[PDB]
Amino acid sequence: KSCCSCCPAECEKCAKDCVCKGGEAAEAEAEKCSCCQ
Ligand SMILES: [Cd+2]
Ligand SMILES: [Cd+2]
Ligand SMILES: [Cd+2]
Ligand SMILES: [Cd+2]
Repeated sequence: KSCCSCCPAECEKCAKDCVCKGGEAAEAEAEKCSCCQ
């Protein structure tokens, strides 16, 4: 069970809280996040 579609279900950054409240892309479908890279 995860809390997003850009990180695994064992991410450390997303352990305390989903820190993926970013992404300024309307026509750039990415398969990863910077905050957690
Ligand atoms: Cd994520
Ligand atoms: Cd993460
Ligand atoms: Cd998350
Ligand atoms: Cd992230």
